[PDB]
Amino acid sequence: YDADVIVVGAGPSGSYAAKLLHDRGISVKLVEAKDRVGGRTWSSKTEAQGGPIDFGGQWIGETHVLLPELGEELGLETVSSIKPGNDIFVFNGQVTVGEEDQAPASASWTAELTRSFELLDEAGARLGWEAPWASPAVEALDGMTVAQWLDENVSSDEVRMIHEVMVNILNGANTTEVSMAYWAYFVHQGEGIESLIGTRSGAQIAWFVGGMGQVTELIADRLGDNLHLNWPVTSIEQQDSGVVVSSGDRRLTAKYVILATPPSDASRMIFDQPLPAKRAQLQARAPMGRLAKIQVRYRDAFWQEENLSGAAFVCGDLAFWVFDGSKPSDSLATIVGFIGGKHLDLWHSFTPEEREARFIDMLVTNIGEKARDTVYYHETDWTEQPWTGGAPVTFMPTGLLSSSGSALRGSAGRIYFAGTEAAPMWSGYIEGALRAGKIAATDIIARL
Amino acid sequence: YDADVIVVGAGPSGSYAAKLLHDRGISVKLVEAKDRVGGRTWSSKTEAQGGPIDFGGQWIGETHVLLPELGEELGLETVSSIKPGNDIFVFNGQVTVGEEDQAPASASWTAELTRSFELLDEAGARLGWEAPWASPAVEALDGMTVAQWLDENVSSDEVRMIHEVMVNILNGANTTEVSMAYWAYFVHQGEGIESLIGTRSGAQIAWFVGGMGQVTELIADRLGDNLHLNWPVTSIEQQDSGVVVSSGDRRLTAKYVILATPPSDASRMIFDQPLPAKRAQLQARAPMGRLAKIQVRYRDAFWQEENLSGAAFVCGDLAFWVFDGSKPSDSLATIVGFIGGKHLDLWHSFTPEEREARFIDMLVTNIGEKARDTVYYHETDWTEQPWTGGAPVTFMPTGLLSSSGSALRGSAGRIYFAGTEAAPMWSGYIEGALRAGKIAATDIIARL
Ligand SMILES: Cc1cc2nc3c(=O)[nH]c(=O)nc-3n(C[C@H](O)[C@H](O)[C@H](O)COP(=O)(O)OP(=O)(O)OC[C@H]3O[C@@H](n4cnc5c(N)ncnc54)[C@H](O)[C@@H]3O)c2cc1C
Ligand SMILES: Cc1cc2nc3c(=O)[nH]c(=O)nc-3n(C[C@H](O)[C@H](O)[C@H](O)COP(=O)(O)OP(=O)(O)OC[C@H]3O[C@@H](n4cnc5c(N)ncnc54)[C@H](O)[C@@H]3O)c2cc1C
Repeated sequence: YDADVIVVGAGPSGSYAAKLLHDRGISVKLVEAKDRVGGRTWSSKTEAQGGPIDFGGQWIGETHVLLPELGEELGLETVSSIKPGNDIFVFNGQVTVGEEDQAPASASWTAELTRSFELLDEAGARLGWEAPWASPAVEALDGMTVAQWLDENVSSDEVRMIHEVMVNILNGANTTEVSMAYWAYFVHQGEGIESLIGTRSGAQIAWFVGGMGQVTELIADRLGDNLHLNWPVTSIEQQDSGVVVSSGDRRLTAKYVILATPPSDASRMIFDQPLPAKRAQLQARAPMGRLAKIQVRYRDAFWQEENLSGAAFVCGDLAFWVFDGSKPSDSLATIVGFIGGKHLDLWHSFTPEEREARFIDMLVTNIGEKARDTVYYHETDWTEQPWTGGAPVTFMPTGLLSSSGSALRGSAGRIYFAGTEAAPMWSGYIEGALRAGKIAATDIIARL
Repeated sequence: YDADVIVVGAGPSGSYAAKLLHDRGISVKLVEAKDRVGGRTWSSKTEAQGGPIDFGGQWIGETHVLLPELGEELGLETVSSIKPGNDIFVFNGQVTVGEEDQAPASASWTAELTRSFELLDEAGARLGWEAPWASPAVEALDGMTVAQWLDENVSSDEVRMIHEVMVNILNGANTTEVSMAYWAYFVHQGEGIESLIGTRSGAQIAWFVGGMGQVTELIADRLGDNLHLNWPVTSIEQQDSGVVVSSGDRRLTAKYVILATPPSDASRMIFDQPLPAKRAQLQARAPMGRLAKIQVRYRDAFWQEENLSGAAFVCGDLAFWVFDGSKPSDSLATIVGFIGGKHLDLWHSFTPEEREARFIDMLVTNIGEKARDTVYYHETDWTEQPWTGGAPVTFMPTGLLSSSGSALRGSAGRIYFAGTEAAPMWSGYIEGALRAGKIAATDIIARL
């Protein structure tokens, strides 16, 4: 054998699984398709004026345990993402100012928003994170779309617009595309909707100074020539005695394989023998969402003069989730905008010059005319990255979670499923990637 | 350049495009991932006792033009598939005998079945075959499943069960999985439901003696070393003056490429530069169905003694579409059964021996105790074939046809989309594969 274990994919999940194996002195190879590690995490200390920038995922949550622990182990510093001032809600170009991070008690829609979150959380609780595919509630929820559930359960146009931007960003998909069962499950296993839409709480509370890309890069440094970049896995062969992992004519042999890729990217690989039917259907039918991350930098955080946090739920035909991404040690202030799903479909119909003009028009509504005085502007389109299907997460259409969801976790013979989609909680997030890597590495260390 | 054109995929569509280019004197290479040509067509003259057998698609339709013309050009003989006698309808093990190929006027559900076919045909005509993604009716139908359409349009259990077997076989997918827009479009562009479910009419009227695999095999012979087998395309690079098609380290260069694969199988390839957004989303999100084709042979066609055609709609938890697949030149009689979608998910939970036992028990209901005296039994599971996503066809979940469906046809720069899914009519069928290949080859001939 070339190694005891081959890990396929050097995102946070595969990188962490390889780190845990290498730390125990188990022989491991980490193979990665791209010319870099990080997967959906990606940062540069030098490419953007004003300081490090994260092109992919960057927020650390308040309940995350493995991510801050690994940050400490790799010698990274965290900084708070929390901003003072009022968040805003924008509906078709019209601004409602929040009260800190709360919808204003005076708005007609605030009471129904709270009710709509309890309904969504209740649907999630009926499925659970442990075995949603086996829930007596899953058949009915998995035969309908989020759009259909919203038609049945939400009256207020404002409440419906907030739910639409949340799904189009948090799943990168239209409410007409995503199973309500998958959405309800996804939100519950992220500790509920208020957790995932936190602007200063829940999933969004901190950053690593120097960028999130450092997590995988500092692991790659520990692994040395056990990491192979530019090594796209084309086929995986299971034998009685081990596994053969191929990239074209290049072959590596091992006792076990950890597949640390999204199900949709695993579908590109040829398996002999064929994977279990539920897993093969999961890989073919659970696509990635679509998201773009747009970042603008300014000489200073001028919105703080108006007691604006910079955080905004921008709803309508071109919907965004907007944050202040500034670190105290940066040289410039940063606004980060996300656009996904059906809103990104419209964005894709525009020229690059039209997109930048529309983005800056949107910011002028949120933070005023100083938003035109940009020092830097950048878009990362996560539908155009090779061997990454999309962003931020995998989603499922009707019928899949209830028929095939159990194949998100565990193993098939000598192939162990990692990647964030395999995590029992925090699937979709870096914390889930680490949890899924830890489970696969832990189970293989017991088999060795 | 290695050739003017590289054609990717040696199913009927690619094979036919390569043939048309070669016949016009245009230099062409045909590259195929598998160790054989044919794709979803696949036959053997010698592997099965009693005569040639088709593991993949085999029926020729009464309106098909290119397919009978090509068979004639390649020197193949056609024979009628039409069988005399009564078809049957089976509901959870209870037989209703038809009147030839008709539901009996005396059955409580026959009038409702005819009404339901008119409602389905009327939904498809609102979308049309030319540009269903542009129909005013498409967004509403594309946001709901076939199962939800059935809940609104169909009352009787028997009628609902017939529609469920039709979708699970003709799209290889559950009614809760398939967009009603997609299904309605698919059926319309196949000349309507009665055309696609014909047992002795419409899409099912003839066969090629010797097997449908002979079409691609005889084209392969004509192409000689212009065909490369075991040549899975891993990347396609578009340049100013041509394209580079790669299989690992192996490279071919041409002026133009014909992609003659299903969208889902095209998603495996890495494109530099990235395809148009609609096309990239289509390839990622239009999966293939799941189908198995089960064939049993007997000393004679004993069901004819009971004035049974051998054709049956077997409905319920384990649903099949059954035919007499006997040719006069065969030395045994053949029964052919299809199982797909959610019925095939249940079948997959059984062992190979449980499946054979259950299939023979099912045939005993349809044609009596002599069905136990098998001479030959074979299953082709079209979810276990490398570089074919499934069978019989590509399907779409909610949201896709209305957002991205236009990307089924045409071209992106020097890359021309073929494969049956690109056909303006008879998409899903061999006739469609030939039509799409003809359109791609004709447009490239004009460009050169
Ligand atoms: C714009 C954006 C914003 C996000 N925001 C956050 C956030 O703030 N906080 C958070 O926690 N999460 C966030 N996420 C999600 C987070 O990035 C992912 O959950 C996490 O990266 C998943 O890690 P992973 O290792 O499971 O998969 P990935 O990061 O997707 O890594 C998979 C790896 O597998 C490789 N691979 C694929 N196919 C092959 C093959 N055939 N051979 C070999 N290698 C292959 C890929 O190239 C890739 O490197 C965000 C994502 C994006 C893109
Ligand atoms: C069980 C079954 C029953 C059917 N019944 C009928 C019927 O009776 N009549 C009928 O008209 N239709 C029928 N069909 C459908 C019919 O078989 C298909 O419509 C037809 O074969 C489509 O032809 P195609 O060339 O578009 O695609 P395919 O036949 O799918 O061929 C695509 C080819 O591309 C190759 N390929 C994929 N990826 C790559 C890559 N990366 N590099 C290189 N090559 C690649 C594949 O290996 C394959 O050979 C049936 C299908 C099945 C499976």
